[PDB]
Amino acid sequence: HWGYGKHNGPEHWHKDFPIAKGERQSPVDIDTHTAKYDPSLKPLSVSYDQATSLRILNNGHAFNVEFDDSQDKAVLKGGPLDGTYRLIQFHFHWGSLDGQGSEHTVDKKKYAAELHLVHWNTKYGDFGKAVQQPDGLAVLGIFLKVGSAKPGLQKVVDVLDSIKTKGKSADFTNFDPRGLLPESLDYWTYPGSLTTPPLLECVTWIVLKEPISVSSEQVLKFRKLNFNGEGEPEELMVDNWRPAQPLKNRQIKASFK
Ligand SMILES: CN(C)c1nnc(CS(N)(=O)=O)s1
Ligand SMILES: [Zn+2]
Repeated sequence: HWGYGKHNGPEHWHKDFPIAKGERQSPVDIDTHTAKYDPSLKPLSVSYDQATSLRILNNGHAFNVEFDDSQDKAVLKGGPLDGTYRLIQFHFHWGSLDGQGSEHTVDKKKYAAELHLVHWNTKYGDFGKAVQQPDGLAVLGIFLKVGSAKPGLQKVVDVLDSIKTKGKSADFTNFDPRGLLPESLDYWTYPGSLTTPPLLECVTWIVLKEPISVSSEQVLKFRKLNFNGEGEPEELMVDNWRPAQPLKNRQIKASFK
């Protein structure tokens, strides 16, 4: 099935998922000189105080930290969003070397990694119904650069040993996603898609301008994860990022002047 290797990677996805060549695909290059400040944007409200993490799963592509979304506990609202969007999970994309790993790029600049916090529109009742709607999802994207350690990430880093291979999960309750955010909520926004198959075009993308810094040893531990399942030959989980896709006359708006 789909992956990130020569034979099952981004160049192959369109065959099972035709939308791969659609009109609102993600990620994209953010050309800072073409993006326009949008005064009609409301302030962004990230409300992760009551967040109820459940567990962490190696899904054979990345790792997912999952949340209880049966109530309005951790929500994204404001900005380009109408209504309330519930946090369902987060995951990362990263590279084999520090000069690559992010999905979105900024004036062609690739970061070492990128964090995605995934939310669904509560008017649709559940995630599965939301992914049938043009405004069903919102994903908050955050760039990672190598420098000082990120304290709020270490609990995640700590547990990676326990989920080395595809299909492994560990209890991951009481994790606070507020520790993964940069200081500024300045962002670019555009309408886009999931960056993995099924590549559904139901996402409002909100990409933060300010990267977080993570340590060399923190990213190294990401790169020790496996794509393969237990007892299979070792394929290091690295370079699990889709490259930038055609903007196609979409408008990237900036929240900042
Ligand atoms: C079912 N969910 C929560 C997801 N499906 N594909 C995902 C990857 S991405 N890059 O957030 O679109 S996240
Ligand atoms: Zn993602």
